Amino acid sequence: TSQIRQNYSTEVEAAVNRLVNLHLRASYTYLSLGFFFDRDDVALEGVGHFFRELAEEKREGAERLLEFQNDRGGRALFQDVQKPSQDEWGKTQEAMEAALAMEKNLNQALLDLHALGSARADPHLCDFLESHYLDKEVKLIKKMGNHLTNLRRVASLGEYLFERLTLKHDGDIESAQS
Amino acid sequence: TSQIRQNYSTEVEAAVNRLVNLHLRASYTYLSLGFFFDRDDVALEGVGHFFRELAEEKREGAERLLEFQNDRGGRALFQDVQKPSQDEWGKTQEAMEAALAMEKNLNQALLDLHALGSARADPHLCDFLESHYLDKEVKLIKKMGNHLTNLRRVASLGEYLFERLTLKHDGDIESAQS
Amino acid sequence: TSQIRQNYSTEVEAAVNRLVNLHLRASYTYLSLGFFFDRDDVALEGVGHFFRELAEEKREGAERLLEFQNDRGGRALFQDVQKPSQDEWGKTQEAMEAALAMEKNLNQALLDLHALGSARADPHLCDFLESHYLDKEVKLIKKMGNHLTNLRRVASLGEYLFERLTLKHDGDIESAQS
Amino acid sequence: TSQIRQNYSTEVEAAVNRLVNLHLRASYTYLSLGFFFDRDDVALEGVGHFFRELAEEKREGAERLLEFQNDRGGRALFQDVQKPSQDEWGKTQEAMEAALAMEKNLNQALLDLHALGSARADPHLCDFLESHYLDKEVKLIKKMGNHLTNLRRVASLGEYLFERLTLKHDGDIESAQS
Ligand SMILES: [Fe+3]
Ligand SMILES: [Fe+3]
Ligand SMILES: [Fe+3]
Repeated sequence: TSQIRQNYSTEVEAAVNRLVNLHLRASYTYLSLGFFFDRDDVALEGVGHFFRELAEEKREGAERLLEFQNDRGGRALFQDVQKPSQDEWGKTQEAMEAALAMEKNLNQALLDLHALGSARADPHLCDFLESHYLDKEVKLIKKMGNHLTNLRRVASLGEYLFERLTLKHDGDIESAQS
Repeated sequence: TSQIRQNYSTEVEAAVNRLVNLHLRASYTYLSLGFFFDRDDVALEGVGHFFRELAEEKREGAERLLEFQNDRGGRALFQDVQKPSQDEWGKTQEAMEAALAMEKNLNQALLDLHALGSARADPHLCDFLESHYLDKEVKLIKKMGNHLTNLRRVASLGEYLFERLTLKHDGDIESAQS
Repeated sequence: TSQIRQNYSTEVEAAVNRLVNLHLRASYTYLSLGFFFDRDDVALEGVGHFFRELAEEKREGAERLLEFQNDRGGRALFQDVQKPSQDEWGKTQEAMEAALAMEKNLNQALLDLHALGSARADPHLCDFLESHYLDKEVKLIKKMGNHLTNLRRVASLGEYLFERLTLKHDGDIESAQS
Repeated sequence: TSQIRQNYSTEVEAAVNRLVNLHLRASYTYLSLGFFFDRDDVALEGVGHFFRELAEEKREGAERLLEFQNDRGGRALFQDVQKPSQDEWGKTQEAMEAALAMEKNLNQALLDLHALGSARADPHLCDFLESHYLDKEVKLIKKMGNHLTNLRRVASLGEYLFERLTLKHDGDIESAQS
């Protein structure tokens, strides 16, 4: 009924609303992780900052899907952001596997959205995804896999050394380009 | 027969030629609108400048489709640019609805071209469209819908106030980034 | 059991966890509002940006309470961020009253936390609140009351004029000091 | 009997004098620690510099309490700064636990002073503490807890690696902002 709504199926409009809730829940989990590794009894502040500046990006990916919902004339329907899966994540390895299994699951939702959009012949949606989400997500998953193998390589002196030499070293340059 | 022609169906080559004529006719209509709101008896110079810098962009979108026709090895076939629909557009609201119904119709042609190109498996054409036309067009339609609802909100002191506070305010920053 | 936990009652640690969920839910509501006033059929982009840069600040107030939970040695317990109350907010006036009734309710929670903290003789908590939350909140409520009376004064040409002359005028200077 | 003495109970004036002696004794202990880790047979110069620039801050906290004693019209009564508890501190871990148990004990004295000051309705004293001592102390204790868990994580190659990668890395930036 919107005046600007054109070639925007309701199945896509609803599949997008379930994708913003996924991004928000994924930003909530990363927020929980980033505030778990700054606890006094873990103190892996490099990992904490990594997950923190990851929640920033996930939430930004959520509001970029909402402004796309408005540009196409859809109606944003919010749902309850379900709480993270765990409150204790454990060693950084068992946490980065719970953060990679959440990306590979969030990336699967993006691929299903792109499959749905190509099924209803929505070129603008497929372009928007291809441009803003898919490549970022495969690069993030690649980075997490690198972190995971480096963590299995130093497997807890090795975990401290990893947080100091890899994660902190990149957190320093984030604060430089920021 | 062109030496560089590769994977460029004649159905796409002809559908593109009908799309440059559409862009040219749409730039002609915007040219008529931009010189209607600078008439002495309308004097909505903000609306005039808006439609003027819109005709610039539509024409640029036409010559970007022609240089794509050359890159792919097609032959540009020009047709008579049919004159605009009206010579009197009336109040700015009834003109911005005749300018939005022309975008949503020009955007439909782009989507049909992208559907045809995906039917003949022309990835370069779909990428070219997705990159240069589709997103620009949905953003322009969104902007026009915003203008339309703001015009219905002030519905003629309100029309003058709108031209002064929205359109002129953005024309000033166009002349800044220009 | 934490090594750094000192003079940090569990009643405060739990009352803080219910305050971060309040801040997150309040940032979720403001996110819903900021993406409701950029809808094509409302197009009060000034109000949209106001609520958007308000959700930023509410969420920042949430992660500043979480890092305080870590500094004092508490354990952050996340809960389901309940979805906003409405999906349609209506005119900007009826939305700014639902955004002020949410501040005066979020400010009441801060005052109850400060009363609890003073009951258990926690000076650091009362100082943290007094410094970072209370004054910001009374200033924000004052600003919202100003907006509300200015909206009742122009009571829909007046609503457009308000969004153009008050909210947009301050959004321009936000983007300047930002 | 002082002309400027107003709302400054003698119980607070005496409790402050016992707090400057505590700060001085704590700066004496940190001075002993900072000159123990530069011994030729320990040579953890990063830890040495950490405790050294910690004694600076503790002593500064002592003379900031003395100038507050003068501003309120009290009389500074000095006592014998009792010598540090140990002359051999051992491994850096067993020293950072003797330096954290001294902070959590110095922070307890500040909280007792703030409880006494609130008992005699001395708002200026509670504000002075809340502003200058309490938050600094909880942040320092948090930092020490981080150091302690990182030291237990690398638990003596790990101790050298810690001193090199954490403590020296921050000593370099101290000498930059200094
Ligand atoms: Fe593409
Ligand atoms: Fe107080
Ligand atoms: Fe205070």
